[PDB]
Amino acid sequence: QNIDQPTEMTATEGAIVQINCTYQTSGFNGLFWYQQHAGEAPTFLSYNVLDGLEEKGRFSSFLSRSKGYSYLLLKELQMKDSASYLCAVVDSNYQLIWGAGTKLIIKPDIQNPDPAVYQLRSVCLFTDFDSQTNVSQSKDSDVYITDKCVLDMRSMDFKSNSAVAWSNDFACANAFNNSIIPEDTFFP
Amino acid sequence: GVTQTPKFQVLKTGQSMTLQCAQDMNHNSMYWYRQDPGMGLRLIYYSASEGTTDKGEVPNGYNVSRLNKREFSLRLESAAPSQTSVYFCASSPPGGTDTQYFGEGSRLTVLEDLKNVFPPEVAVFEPSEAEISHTQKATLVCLATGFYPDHVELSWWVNGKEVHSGVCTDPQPLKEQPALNDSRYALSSRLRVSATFWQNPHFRCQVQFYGLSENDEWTQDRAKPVTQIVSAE
Amino acid sequence: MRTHSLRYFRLGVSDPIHGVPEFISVGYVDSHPITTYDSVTRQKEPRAPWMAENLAPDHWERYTQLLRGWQQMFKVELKRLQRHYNHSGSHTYQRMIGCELLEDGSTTGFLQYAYDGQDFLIFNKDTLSWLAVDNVAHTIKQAWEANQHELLYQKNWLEEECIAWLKRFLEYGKDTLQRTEPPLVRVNRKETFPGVTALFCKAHGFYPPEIYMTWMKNGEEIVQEIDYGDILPSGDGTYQAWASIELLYSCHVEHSGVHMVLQV
Amino acid sequence: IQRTPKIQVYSRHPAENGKSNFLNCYVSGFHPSDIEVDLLKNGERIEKVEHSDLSFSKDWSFYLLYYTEFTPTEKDEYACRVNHVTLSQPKIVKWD
Ligand SMILES: *[C@@H](C)/C=N/c1c(NC[C@H](O)[C@H](O)[C@H](O)CO)[nH]c(=O)[nH]c1=O
Repeated sequence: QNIDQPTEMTATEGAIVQINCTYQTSGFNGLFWYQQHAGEAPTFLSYNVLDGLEEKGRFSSFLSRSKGYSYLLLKELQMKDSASYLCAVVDSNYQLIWGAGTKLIIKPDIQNPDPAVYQLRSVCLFTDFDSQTNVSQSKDSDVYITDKCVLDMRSMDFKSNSAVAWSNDFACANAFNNSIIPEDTFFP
Repeated sequence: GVTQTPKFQVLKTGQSMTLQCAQDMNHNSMYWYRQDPGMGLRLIYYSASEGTTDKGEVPNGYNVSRLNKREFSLRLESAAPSQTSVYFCASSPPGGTDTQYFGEGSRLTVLEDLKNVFPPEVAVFEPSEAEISHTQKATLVCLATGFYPDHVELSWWVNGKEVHSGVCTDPQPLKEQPALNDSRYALSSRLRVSATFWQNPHFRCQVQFYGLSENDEWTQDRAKPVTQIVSAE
Repeated sequence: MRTHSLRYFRLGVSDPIHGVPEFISVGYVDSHPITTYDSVTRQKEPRAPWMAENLAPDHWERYTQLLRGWQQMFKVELKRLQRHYNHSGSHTYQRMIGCELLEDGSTTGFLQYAYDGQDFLIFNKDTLSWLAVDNVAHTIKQAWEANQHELLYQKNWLEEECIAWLKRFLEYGKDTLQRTEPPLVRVNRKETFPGVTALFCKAHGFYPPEIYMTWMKNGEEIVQEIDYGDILPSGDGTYQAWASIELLYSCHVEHSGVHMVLQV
Repeated sequence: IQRTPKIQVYSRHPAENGKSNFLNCYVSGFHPSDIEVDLLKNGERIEKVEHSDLSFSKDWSFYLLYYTEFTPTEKDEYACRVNHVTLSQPKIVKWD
């Protein structure tokens, strides 16, 4: 019948996140959790059929048959945990009814923020701002603005945020005027 | 595990198409699902065992063949725009609660005509001199623009080897004409490295576009928008 | 309520003689067959009208596909036992799954396998283990116990899912299953061999099949031997039975909360 | 280990001559499943005979019910003829 999950969840890197799943079904023959990375196949995470919490590394899945509820708990959150988490329930007719999924977004812990807008050679780069700032879409039809994306320089243990803006009467000093950019933003 | 083909396909409204799926795990039960934004995987057709098939939740516009113990193919007879989706093949033993093992997926796009199919234009933008001096780091930006449909795979290659550290490509592309239905796409990615790494005399941004094939008929004066690799260095 | 039970059986025969299905699977609610599937029909069909009238085509369609897959596994599992035993020719494999919903509200569940009509493996839901009767059973046991997910799934099916189905089917066929048809009991007396009087207590026309009958001397259980008759289907959904002794005697009959005494 | 069938021939209602009844033959406790049941009136097989589908026991053996409408007479001699693997020749069990 019905499987219900949050559409999207956001937690900070290193923290704990609980993805909830409630079902209204005709019978119960177990509950699955699958991980699905953007543009990849879903891969199994857990299967629960009896009441309890089963641990498997940093991921632990819990079930309450009476409460018709389950959770997937993610500990010591990593950037790599950013994926869609699919809840699925086997009913009385052994049909797998899948939930729409929960997109998990991981805000990186930005140690020393350094907001700035650099011009790269026709393209503008808003970078090094802390995970708390949001990048708004373009106003004009000729200016194209992308949303924030987290990069990891593994070697240097350095995570950063970035948004790109490009167009063909356009400048970097005006490029992100629709977005609430930090007052300390560096404009060279 | 589970092998499905093709990863991407462009079809004109009315064209026939067969997705293939094979598994060498000795699985009896096989499944064909369709993943669409905002909803959980929807079963099209399933095969409980060799010698049997049955309609799933959304079987209209499709047929299936369980050729043997390993093969289960999905047939789109007259492709419709409503069939633009991502198809997953799955397999499991026949208990009824046995874990399902999934194929890589199959991006299928059904268009009224192929006159808007366009490969990307790929441009690399060298790091800002102000970034290098202020952060002691260098960000290279890449741009795949004007492509249609959304069948691309953007990757960086540093000194012949592909990289993943300091790489970040947009999860969803950008509609270059948001008010248009046939809107073409734009996509960015960044590659960040130490200033000293950028200062040593390479860096290539590679985009794999998945378009038409030899079997696809081409009338237009412009170049056949085939499956190809567009690059910038 | 009274004690009702839900169970399904599977039968697999290797090298079957012409006109014998390779696979058969039949479901019961107490003494009543509710469902049927075999390798010839390849369809799960009802065996009771209250099953047909209350279960939508969707059920029959889904369970046919599951049974088609379950059929094939049965054939494989039997080929694997025969290989382990170094057996050739025709051999049987059986399964019995089910649950009991007692009068007091408590429940039982069971899952057992046989090979050549003899106990092979017996599931213990309380410890999640398989009791193996020999080394071939032991090899299978080690493999089945290696999938803990499956054992928990069966414990849940037997404890939770099975009982729900039984309660569902019990409402579907209440007019049949929960009915009481009292027995018609008679006592017959006859001088058999010279000096031997034989008293018979014959009961018939009763539903449910469970009936208690005994002979008592002066209201105290016979010190002697009683011969017992099998509870038998009359053919009309009612049962018949008997109890007899040699020669103050009385026949006692307990059936569905009513106690009968027939003095001689 | 093959178990030979237990054959029980009886009437639905206490029998009385000249009164319509039903002659039953309960074949049970046999293993394997392959069985052949026929009801006979003076040695000849009764063509109009209804029966239950093969049934299953907790002990792994099988059972069947074969029946037919009949009016018992002093002259008429009824029987149940069963054949199983355990039987060297079909077993004819006469009704009492
Ligand atoms: C119609 C409901 C028929 N069911 C059926 C079953 N069902 C019991 C249970 O779901 C199953 O045996 C296992 O747990 C599956 O791995 N069992 C059976 O053997 N025969 C049937 O027709």
